[PDB]
Amino acid sequence: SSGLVPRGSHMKAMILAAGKGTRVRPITYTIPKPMIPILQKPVMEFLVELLRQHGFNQIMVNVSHLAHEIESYFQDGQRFGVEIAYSFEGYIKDGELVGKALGSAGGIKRIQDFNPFFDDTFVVLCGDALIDLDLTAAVAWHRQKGAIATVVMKTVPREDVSSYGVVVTDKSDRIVAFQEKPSVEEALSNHINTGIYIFEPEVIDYIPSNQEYDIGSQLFPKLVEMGAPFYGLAMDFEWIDIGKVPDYWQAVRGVLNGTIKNVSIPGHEQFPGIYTGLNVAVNWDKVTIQGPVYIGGMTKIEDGATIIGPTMIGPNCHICSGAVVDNCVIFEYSRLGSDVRLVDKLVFGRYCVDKTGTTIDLKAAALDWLITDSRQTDIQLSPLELKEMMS
Amino acid sequence: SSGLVPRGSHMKAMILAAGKGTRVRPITYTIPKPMIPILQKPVMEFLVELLRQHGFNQIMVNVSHLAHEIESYFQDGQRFGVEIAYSFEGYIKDGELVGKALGSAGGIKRIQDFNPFFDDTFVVLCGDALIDLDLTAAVAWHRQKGAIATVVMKTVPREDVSSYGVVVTDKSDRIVAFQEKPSVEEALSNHINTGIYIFEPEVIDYIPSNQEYDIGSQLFPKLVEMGAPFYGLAMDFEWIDIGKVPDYWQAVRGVLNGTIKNVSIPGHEQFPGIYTGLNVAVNWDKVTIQGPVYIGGMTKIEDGATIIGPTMIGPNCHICSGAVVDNCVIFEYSRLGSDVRLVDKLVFGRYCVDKTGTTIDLKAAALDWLITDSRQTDIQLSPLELKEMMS
Amino acid sequence: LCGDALIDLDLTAAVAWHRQKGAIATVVMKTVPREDVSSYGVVVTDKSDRIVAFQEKPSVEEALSNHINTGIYIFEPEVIDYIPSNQEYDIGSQLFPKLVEMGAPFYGLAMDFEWIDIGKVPDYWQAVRGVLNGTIKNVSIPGHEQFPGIYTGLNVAVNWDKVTIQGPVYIGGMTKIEDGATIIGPTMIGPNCHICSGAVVDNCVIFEYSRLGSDVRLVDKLVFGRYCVDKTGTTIDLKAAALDWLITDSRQTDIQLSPLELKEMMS
Repeated sequence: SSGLVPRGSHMKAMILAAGKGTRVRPITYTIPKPMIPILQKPVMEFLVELLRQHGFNQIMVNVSHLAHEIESYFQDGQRFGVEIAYSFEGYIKDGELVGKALGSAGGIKRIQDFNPFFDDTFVVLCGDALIDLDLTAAVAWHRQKGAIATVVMKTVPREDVSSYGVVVTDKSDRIVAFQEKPSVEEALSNHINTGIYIFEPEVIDYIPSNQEYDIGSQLFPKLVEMGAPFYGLAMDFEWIDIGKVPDYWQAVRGVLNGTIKNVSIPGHEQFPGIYTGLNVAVNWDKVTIQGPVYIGGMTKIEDGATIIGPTMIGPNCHICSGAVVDNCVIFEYSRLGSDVRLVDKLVFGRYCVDKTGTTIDLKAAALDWLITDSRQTDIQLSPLELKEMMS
Repeated sequence: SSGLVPRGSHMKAMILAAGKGTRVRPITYTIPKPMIPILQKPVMEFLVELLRQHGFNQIMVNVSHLAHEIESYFQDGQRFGVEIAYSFEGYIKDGELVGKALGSAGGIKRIQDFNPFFDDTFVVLCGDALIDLDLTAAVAWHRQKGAIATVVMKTVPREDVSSYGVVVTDKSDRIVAFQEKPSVEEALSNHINTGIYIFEPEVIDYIPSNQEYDIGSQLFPKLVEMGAPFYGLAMDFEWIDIGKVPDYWQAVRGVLNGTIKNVSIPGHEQFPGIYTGLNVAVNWDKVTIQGPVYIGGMTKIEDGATIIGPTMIGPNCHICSGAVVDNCVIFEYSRLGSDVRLVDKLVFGRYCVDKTGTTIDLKAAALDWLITDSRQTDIQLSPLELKEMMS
Repeated sequence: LCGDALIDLDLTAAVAWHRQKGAIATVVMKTVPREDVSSYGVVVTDKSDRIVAFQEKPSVEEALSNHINTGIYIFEPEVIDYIPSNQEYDIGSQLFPKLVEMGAPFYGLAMDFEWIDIGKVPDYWQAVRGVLNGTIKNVSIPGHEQFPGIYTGLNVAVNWDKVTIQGPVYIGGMTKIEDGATIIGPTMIGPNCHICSGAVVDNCVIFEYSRLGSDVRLVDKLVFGRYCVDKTGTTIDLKAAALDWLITDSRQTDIQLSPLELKEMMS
């Protein structure tokens, strides 16, 4: 036979996918911050398919919170045309698996300290925000300047500078100062850290071993003081940062409207703007469905229902008669009983979140006579009828 | 816009993937009988990619045991170029999700009774055995005879007729009698039911509603008595039936040998017959690795180890010094301590199964000083040293 | 001041020192040897005693001075403005860099004082022994001193003739030390313990409700309920190791037998 190159493509990369996702709770209780499905494709799949588009087919992934959800879906990565390995950040005690995140920078140090893996310029990018940057251009941009670290920057409005870490660059495009969540007047620029860095293997020396260590709050201050070739790139690119739960509610609708352009819509278009799954049990005559609406497969929409888009209704749902769905996001296995009117809501299993962040526990409020898991054979009846059953 | 055909391809199919998998325990405790990875690709992916090869892109899947493992990996099926919907077989009580399988035939009845979905010839096939049949040929075979149901048959040795249901056909290739697990002398033929049926929508009438109902023990006896066009096809095709746990141990090795031909091997070939994952921490000089061997990524093989193929070592493993792996299958996150010799064994998390079916609970035997989960930071020491720590 | 390290600094002195200096923030610093700069954050001050540079856990070559942040700060209510609301924010890694860059009256003081930083479990094992020895001076030892260096709790069932106790040792109340035991100080044995006959405790820290069976020799160990930690950080899970025939909770009425007797009961 032959012992060929292990070089493969030699363009390596790493997605950061170990975060708890506390800002997206209650969704991050059972699904990590990646793997959160935009309609059906997970957020991380967009990033992997983007790194493949740009030759970054040797992918490292660090995981901690809900690791099994990430490693089960991607695995080694044959089906995505890439190679994926996993660095688990934690340790076991009493048979149970405890998550112990090492930080954005510390997780990279564990990988190199385990075995020297990053040997040429590598892209690192948070796996909780889908992007469409032209990588083979930004990576080629810090090559002529010889940067040891490069932050790609998006321009946010003058008011939203208090949500991200601010990046200040001079006329050499060299980073000189940082600003974590400063006010509108306090901020010095309107260029934000998008969590999309391009590092040269040598930067991993400045990160200490056996320590939790963050990129923007520890490593990047470390790099500004020592005067390293720390540079910043910008310009327009699609950036969907799911910060809190309402931001995910906005993103799904945006794909249904078309204000998010590059994202595909599943199913086939049964009617203009109305995408159905497979075997949708619906009687189109006796229902009022107003696009754009996606209805997952094996979903039953009883006669006399009202669904007004942009609305996603996950697979295996049941929309009872006389229900009104107005501009909502419904996840899989949901049962909307008769005489319910959901407007600007996101239903996730047993949780009901509105557009402001308020989270309702449908089970702990006996409201599952109104919104329950569709898999119950007990047709759950209302306190009105609980009265008339005995009283 | 336009209201085009929902016909898409109109060749529909269904994988049966609701079984508990009791014959594959302890593997089926956390992974269903599908989704069981042959190296890295799951068994069900082979079937889906085969139905796509033959135009069956509208796929229905019934699930019950460990449903979330199936529906998380495939979802609607965009990435596999098909459409997939799920029929859940169970019902909830006390907030917990209970699996209530409806049978091989009963699960089909639930789908049609929910909403009429099967409208033209449909292929049904158990999702616990990878196959490579030329579908567009077998489906075209019962078309000229007008069969309402057709069983595809594999020829097993004269001795193994006691493991499957036997199919007896006359000279019209018409099925006349069945035989569930008969002895070598008792069996009338050596043609077995492979769980690969091709049915015409009309057969679903003979299945009763709101009833658990099996295909081979109830529906097929029903079809022989009433004298329906019940026919049988045969001829050579690759059929890997994972019956019990040792059969899965044999299959992984067979792919490593080459006695299973059509299955690919992950990683790239670092050395002839030695496939490594991504970032394998190994010192090839001071180890004795004998192909064929697959080593998942982020696996550490300490100096002085011995791995003799055909052996799979899952990702994120740790082979301590002085360990000897001889013809074994190792799953992800396993730690083989020093002075361990595994020969003809399958290690699955905390379980150690040999080639005969014996299952050892490594945790409940204090043997995790020898084989433990690789994620423990406590280097677990032996009863010899537990003595010398106090005594 | 961080509540994970006992101190004896005279506050009315350091607080009065930056009061006369007009500091908006003041770090109290201990002077460690030239080698220990890699364990704690180093503080660099000018001649005004103003902090000018920081160094988080640097080696001897990186470190410029030998003054470390001991986690004993004295703040003016104006420094709380520099901390953002509804945000996680650290003092030494974020607020103090914030103070050096913005050029605030940020000062650093250095005073001699006992500083016991309980970092990891071995540091607590070392600290308890140090209090028993006297290398930690300001801390008293409880109970009353029965013999020089031998402090007993209340109603300690021990027969002093038939035991080998070498001070300094503290024995919590309601602890029974059977005849023929060996306790070698500095050793703490918490209340309600049971030292079976023929046991040997050598320079260990024992917590409450502990039963040290016969034929045990603990040297440089810390026993806390069901965990056995040595002076290096190694932790043994006594429950998951069937070792409760040797070290168990003293409240067990079932006298736990050894693999020797478990054999000879059946086999």
